[PDB]
Amino acid sequence: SVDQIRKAQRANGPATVLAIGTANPPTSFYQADYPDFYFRVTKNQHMTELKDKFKRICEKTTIKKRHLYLTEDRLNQHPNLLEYMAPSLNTRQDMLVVEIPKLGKEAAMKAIKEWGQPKSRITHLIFCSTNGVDMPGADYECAKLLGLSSSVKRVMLYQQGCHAGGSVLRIAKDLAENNKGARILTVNSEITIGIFHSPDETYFDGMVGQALFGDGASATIVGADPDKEIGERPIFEMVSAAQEFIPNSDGAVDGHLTEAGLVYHIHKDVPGLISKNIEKSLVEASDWNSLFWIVHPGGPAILNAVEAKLHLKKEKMADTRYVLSEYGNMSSVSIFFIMDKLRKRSLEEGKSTTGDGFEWGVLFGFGPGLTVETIVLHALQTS
Amino acid sequence: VDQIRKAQRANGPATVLAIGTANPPTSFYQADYPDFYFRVTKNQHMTELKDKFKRICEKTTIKKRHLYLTEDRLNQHPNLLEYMAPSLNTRQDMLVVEIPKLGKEAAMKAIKEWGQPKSRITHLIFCSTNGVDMPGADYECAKLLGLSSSVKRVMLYQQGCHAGGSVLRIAKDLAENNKGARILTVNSEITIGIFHSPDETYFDGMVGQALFGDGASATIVGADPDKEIGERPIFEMVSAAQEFIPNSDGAVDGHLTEAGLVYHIHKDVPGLISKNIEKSLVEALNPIGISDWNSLFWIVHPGGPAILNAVEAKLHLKKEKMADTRYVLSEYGNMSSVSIFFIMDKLRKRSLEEGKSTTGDGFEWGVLFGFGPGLTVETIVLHALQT
Ligand SMILES: [Cl-]
Ligand SMILES: [Cl-]
Repeated sequence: SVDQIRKAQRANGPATVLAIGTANPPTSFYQADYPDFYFRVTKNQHMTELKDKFKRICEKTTIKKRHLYLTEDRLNQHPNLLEYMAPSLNTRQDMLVVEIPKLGKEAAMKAIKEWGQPKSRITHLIFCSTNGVDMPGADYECAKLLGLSSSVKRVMLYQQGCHAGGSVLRIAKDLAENNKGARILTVNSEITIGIFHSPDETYFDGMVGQALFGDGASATIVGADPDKEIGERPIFEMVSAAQEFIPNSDGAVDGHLTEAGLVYHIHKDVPGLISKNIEKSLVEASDWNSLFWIVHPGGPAILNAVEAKLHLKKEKMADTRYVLSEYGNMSSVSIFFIMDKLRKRSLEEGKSTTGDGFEWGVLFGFGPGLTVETIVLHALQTS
Repeated sequence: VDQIRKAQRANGPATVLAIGTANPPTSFYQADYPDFYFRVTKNQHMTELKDKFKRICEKTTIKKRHLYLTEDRLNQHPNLLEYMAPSLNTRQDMLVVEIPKLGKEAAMKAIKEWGQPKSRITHLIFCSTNGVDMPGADYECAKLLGLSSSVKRVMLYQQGCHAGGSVLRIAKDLAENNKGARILTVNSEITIGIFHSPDETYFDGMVGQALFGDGASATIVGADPDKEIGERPIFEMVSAAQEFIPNSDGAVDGHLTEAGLVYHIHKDVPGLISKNIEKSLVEALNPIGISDWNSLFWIVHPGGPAILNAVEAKLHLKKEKMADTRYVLSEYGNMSSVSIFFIMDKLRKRSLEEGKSTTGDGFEWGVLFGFGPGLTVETIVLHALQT
């Protein structure tokens, strides 16, 4: 009878995205003014040559705006954040354990409101955050703040990196497709409390990270067997979710949790390693310009290397480069912002499908490994 | 797309096809642990403190634990022997190396029993409380094992002791939703991140120092097993549920600090778990009800003798139900998420040694329990197989 339960318990259709909600800390910092803010709060305005070096770094990110939790006052009250390598892991944990679930709940409510169904029908919760490891984790805190059922099956993804956007979706695919009537709440929340560092004396990776990473949170509802009779509208259908690590790049992008916070390292072979090894996962998963693209905006060098290797016209990266410009690199949250804009803009423009008129698409995540997450999406009609 | 969905979907239930376990070689017996634990921490003088710790070690009903932190190891890193001193950088330097390596040991064993080459492994779920790193231990263990570049990895960090059932619950969906999928689970719990020095006050750490032991586990989970190639089904997973007991998030804490993992375990945890065990029972058994909890076999996470007795009492379980659980607790201590895997392997092996009709002590249906911070209760209904 266990094989009878197996069919009575599984869903039938592919996992579909039923709703998307986003959030960001209120304070926005314009990239053209961040270097002047960054060197002031650290009390390094006298380092003119280092300040103009950090300006040029921020100019070349193509980022125009970023939302950050760490305001000038928060840094003023926690001086250990402004010391280069002083022990500040505890003071970082103190803000992160509280704010990670809070910003996540903020984005989760927007997704739930759009979805429109009662919270009781949420059966799973996938919470993803790079920073703020705690026991119990943010998956429990967010479920507690949202008021979900005690029976919510939770998955807590800590310290994964920027690729975890595709990971969350790849996990939600199996949970939603394998369980009849399941409605998976995904929550990605990234706040740069754990990676903030002061100006550099041989740590410009932080400067490269200070100029690139921004704060934000995202949430989706993923479920199979969408039900229009109640008002469920599927946005995209997930067709396949793959993951591979770039063989020779264990140290290309690494992150080590220390007593002075998270110390990251991003080498300059990442664009070359991705571009040279991106076509493999694509052929396994066709004319590249006949697809819509949701690429993780890890940086403009990565975007150009991907855009050049696949011979994509600028049109394909518009949604991606818009998110990078208006929010920066938000780690695993970024691809949800891009997906959200693509589908809203397609629904607004009256396109033939939710994927900018195209029927097939590809979503990318890039992170430590180097890890590449590749998800094949199926756009759906606009009413 | 709906045709791609049906064609890439597995048929039967997720099945455990192999189990492999591993521990750090150096064994430490509980009666001798106070003499050792107080010598390495330069506290041989504290006779009353050492006797107080003996009492706690005796109440654990543990006979021996396999620990990585030996006398030579703790002397290589004296900052671990320092109570609440900066040692996360030191702890991580040992965790990022050992967590994968110890996981690799158990992994190879399960792959040896499995009989298939590591070429057919499609997913790797790695779980470990300590040693958060980027890329994670899931990647390092995939690299040490030489797994496929395209393995779909899941990295569970800082979860707690229930995470053993969380792994299987995840493995259940990955194996059943993908035809041909072979999921490698790897749990690796080493007390490097939780090791602390004797403090007469810190009752939680004294409990944790006398309760937690090092160990690694690994299983092969997959649906639609191929008997002709050498795959032997052990247990079939029927239902995987999770629950958090309301208003109990302060009972079991866990804060990663600059001095390592600072955990708290309060004495109402036994009571808290026993009062709400039936709620997780009824939910996991979906619509099925049980008029006698002894009509099933049991795999309970041995968080401690007080929790085992309360669960056994609440459910009125026969002593034979906790035998495999109390054996693992006795022989290895609390290995966090790893412990239930030792119990499952003890159950299926002991069942075959006695010639039981099923791999679950002659009983067809069984329940697996994980307990952790939340309070979180992982409940998994298991199906046993014949001969
Ligand atoms: Cl469900
Ligand atoms: Cl697969």
